[PDB]
Amino acid sequence: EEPDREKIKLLTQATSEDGTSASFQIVEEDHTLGNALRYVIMKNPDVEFCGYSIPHPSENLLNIRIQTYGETTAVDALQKGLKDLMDLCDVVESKFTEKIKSM
Amino acid sequence: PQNENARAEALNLANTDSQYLTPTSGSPVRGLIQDHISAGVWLTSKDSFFTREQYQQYIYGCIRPEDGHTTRSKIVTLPPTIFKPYPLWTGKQIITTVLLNVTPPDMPGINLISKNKIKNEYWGKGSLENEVLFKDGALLCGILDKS
Amino acid sequence: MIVPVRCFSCGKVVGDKWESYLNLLQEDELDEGTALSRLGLKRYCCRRMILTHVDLIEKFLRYNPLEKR
Amino acid sequence: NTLFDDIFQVSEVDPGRYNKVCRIEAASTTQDQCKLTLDINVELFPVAAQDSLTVTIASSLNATRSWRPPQAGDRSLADDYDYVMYGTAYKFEEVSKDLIAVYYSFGGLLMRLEGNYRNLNNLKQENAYLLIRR
Amino acid sequence: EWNVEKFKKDFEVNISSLDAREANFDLINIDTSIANAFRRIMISEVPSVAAEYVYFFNNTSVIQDEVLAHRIGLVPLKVDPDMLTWVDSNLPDDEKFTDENTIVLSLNVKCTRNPDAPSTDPKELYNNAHVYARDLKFEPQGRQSTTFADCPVVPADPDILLAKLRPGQEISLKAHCILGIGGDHAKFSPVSTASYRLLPQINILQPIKGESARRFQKCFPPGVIGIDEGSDEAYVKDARKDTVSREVLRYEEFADKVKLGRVRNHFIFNVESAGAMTPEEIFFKSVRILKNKAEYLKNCPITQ
Ligand SMILES: [Zn+2]
Repeated sequence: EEPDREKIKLLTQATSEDGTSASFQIVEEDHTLGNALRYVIMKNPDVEFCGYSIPHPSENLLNIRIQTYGETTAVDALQKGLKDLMDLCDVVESKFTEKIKSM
Repeated sequence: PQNENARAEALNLANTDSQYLTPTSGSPVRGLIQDHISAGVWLTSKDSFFTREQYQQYIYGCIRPEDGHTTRSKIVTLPPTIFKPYPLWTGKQIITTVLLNVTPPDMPGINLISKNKIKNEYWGKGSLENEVLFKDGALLCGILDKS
Repeated sequence: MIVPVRCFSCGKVVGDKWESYLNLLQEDELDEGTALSRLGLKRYCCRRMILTHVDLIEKFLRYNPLEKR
Repeated sequence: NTLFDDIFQVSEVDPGRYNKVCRIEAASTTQDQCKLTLDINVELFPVAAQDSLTVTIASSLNATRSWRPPQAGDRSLADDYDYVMYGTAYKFEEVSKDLIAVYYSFGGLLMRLEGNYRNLNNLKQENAYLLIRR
Repeated sequence: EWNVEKFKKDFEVNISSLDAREANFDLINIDTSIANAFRRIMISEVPSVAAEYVYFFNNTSVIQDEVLAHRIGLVPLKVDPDMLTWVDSNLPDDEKFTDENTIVLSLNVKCTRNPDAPSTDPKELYNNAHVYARDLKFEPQGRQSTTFADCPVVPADPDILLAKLRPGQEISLKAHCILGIGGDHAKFSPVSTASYRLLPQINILQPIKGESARRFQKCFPPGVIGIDEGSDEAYVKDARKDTVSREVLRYEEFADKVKLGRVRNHFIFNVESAGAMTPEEIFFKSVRILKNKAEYLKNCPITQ
């Protein structure tokens, strides 16, 4: 049982006590998913602040930061955004399939 | 340097932070040079209007609490300067937010009245964009330059 | 030297079009702008790679230390 | 609470090297001394010459917390009015006897009023909503 | 108020043309962050097969060894990915290449003098004076014989000139073709260019009928603006046909009578290919990568 845990990492030096504010650090990412995910987290009506930041371009590290209002922690806003981007790639893949089957 | 006496003098006597003013006349020698100059004449312009997704992205793009840039451990933002049609932040209001976050919270804001290098007639009739104004740490008037 | 395999900017395969290019300018007798458009080069990144190639390998190959001059 | 309200007659709309912001010069229709000089984002709210705007300066909207984007069924004083800004007052100036002129800065979009009676209800507060109908 | 069911009511795809090598199509009403991410993944994250390790046994020609090793890596191979797997780098070179990771190509060319009648053309004058890319023959290792029997490994462009020779000289190499992505090296990029462009918007402001409308035609590509009469005067036929030259913005007749902008959520993808995969199939891989790039973060523990 070896799941990978060096991918996503909660930076505890910038995380609030309640969990309503937290910063993360994904390895091996950049503007690709850093901007596509930031778009979908900001569509949650409880996310007060969201943004990604690449600390240096020469290494593959991606700090994102979610701050909420209340009744949803900043981890629960990350995994709600990751679910709605999984569901957003299903809509693109299934519309683009139906237009190849229609030609 | 190879001992602790010399490390205490490359941090406290010859570091770059204490070398902000040169002793020749007391003039500063450290600042942003070519294209960060020509970007602050567009960012702090009066045409700049950022939306909510964009405004929060330019804050965290430059101010990271994890690397110890903040003073509050929670990035604080401002109300938008336009409410009713569509909420929009001004580009001068980003310079307010970055000074709100990197300055210590117990001290009050800065207060400054200065000038630019750009004359008022390049901006149109009755512009006041030559006058730089900071009131309680808020940029309220004027673009930012080499000056 | 020899023609680059890919374009530097876009990355379309360009190396298979050098000998087809010299047939069009010699045999079919077109100008350079029409022969490049018939080979399929239409972005001006890949257009200036067949256009502007020197092909010095034909000048290097005259010096061969493996056969009687 | 409403600090100021009047109806203005727009006399000049100057683009002046900008694409989104036009300077508005406007005298009032009721009193003869109070003018206006306003920078509005003309993309969101287009203003021609010889218009009739309704300019209201409020102190809040009816010790609040902060700004939060609007949500289900919240009610505010901004619902009636078509263009709301939010800025501070930075300068008070008396032109002459009974010609007090106040200065606003809506994030850099400056404004200058003028008049006499408003000194009861124009303080140099860092919160002053400004709202335009029509 | 955004929702993934509200995204699905307002998302369209119009496929303009599809081909073996290119595909032009529209993505209507999607955000610039998502449309950039599909472009971003097609260039880099989509894997393809290219030669990585080249083993020279002899190179007596004029072209250097590392230059000629570099030219083989840029040759696009007509191999389907998901027929190979990924190489594993934490283990030595005897264990690293299997018949499931690796495609072994080889090249053996010798050049000789030809007896021919006479400044003569050096294909009539020498034997094997031009090494083309089709001379890289595929060597089936292990069980790559019942699984590559349908499709042998051939370069996607078989007339790529790899080297030139003169008699006496020879090239004898052997290359391993491993699977990789375009972010590592550019030779694994499965696409000539994937890119998008926004739909141009040409907003006429005043009616500009008559003789002005004839000179308004010529400021654009020919299918863009059309006329009928003084009524149905000067309208946009195909704004998608327009390239944004801003030719109309420099004639002082028209500089207030038109404004040019974009439709900010109408993207026009032009996905080409290097031959290894069809261009509509390196878009299905690209949207499935971004989905699987998000599952691996969801199905993952949040450390510390
Ligand atoms: Zn090219």
